[PDB]
Amino acid sequence: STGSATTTPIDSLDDAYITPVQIGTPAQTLNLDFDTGSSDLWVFSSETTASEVDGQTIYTPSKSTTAKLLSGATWSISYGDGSSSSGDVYTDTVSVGGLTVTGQAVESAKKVSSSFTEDSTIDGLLGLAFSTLNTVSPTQQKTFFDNAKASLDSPVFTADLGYHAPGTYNFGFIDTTAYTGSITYTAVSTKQGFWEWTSTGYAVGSGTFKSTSIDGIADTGTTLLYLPATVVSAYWAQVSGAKSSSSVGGYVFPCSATLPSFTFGVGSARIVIPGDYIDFGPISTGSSSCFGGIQSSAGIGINIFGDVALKAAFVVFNGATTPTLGFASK
Ligand SMILES: COc1ccnc(NN)n1
Repeated sequence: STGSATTTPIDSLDDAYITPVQIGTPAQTLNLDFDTGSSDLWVFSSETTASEVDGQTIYTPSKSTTAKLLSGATWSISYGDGSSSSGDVYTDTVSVGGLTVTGQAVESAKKVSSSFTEDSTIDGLLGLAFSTLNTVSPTQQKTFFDNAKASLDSPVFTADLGYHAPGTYNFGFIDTTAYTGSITYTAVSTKQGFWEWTSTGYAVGSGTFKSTSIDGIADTGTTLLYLPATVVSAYWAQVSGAKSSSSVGGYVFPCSATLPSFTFGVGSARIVIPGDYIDFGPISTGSSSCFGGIQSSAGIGINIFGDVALKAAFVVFNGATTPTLGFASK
């Protein structure tokens, strides 16, 4: 089997992407944030505290003839941006782009933090990291991909995120028309539960490539590219007037600037992020200070190849017995 679904930016600056997901019988379609940095499929629901729902589409398990309470199971998750959610668990039929999994754990939110309530465009998350990170207790549950894997034509999924435009998540096949050149594959460590890999270096604009190992994660659920402070300083030094602002929370730059590209290495291959991809717009409406798309990871503990980086590539998440990542230009 295969599946293919379009993913659409939630807003004008690609803060996140939403993909329609069919849950239950008859189908209830929710728009979920596919997140290769986490491993829970959770949804706003008829159980979510009413004051914490503001415009989201909810899953109502009592209206699904295939829903079953997973007795005793609870979940609770916190994300790198400080947001969180928690609740109980049903199993139900879940379909993405024509690919169907029966008995998928659908984690129903009883509580969500304010940032979720305040974002009416995201109805939940669909985790695509390794199932070792799934938070369901006392019986850990498998991700949608883990459940689908054995049925897929090939045990892979691909992320093809658009810049200010829709893109595609495919399951079970590589679309050889979706990229240019060749796909360069690179080793993955699953020891932290992430799609963790080592970039071979970087360049700023037309500058020379610096060969240096940068361990980080391929994370579709993170908006920005978070890299070591040395790398980030080297980038923003090429933008007149750019500076790190503690009050704003990162590097800002004059909105009048033209940003240089940023290149990252994948083995001997190179992925070029155009400068425009690094612009996240005025820090507040009407400001002439703009919030940068490359930020320091120093306070995180891990480097994160988020959407800024991934949207410059066609990315293969190869879930074979020994997982690997592939990157191609497009
Ligand atoms: C994409 O993250 C952020 C954070 C803060 N400000 C902005 N854009 N003005 N983007």
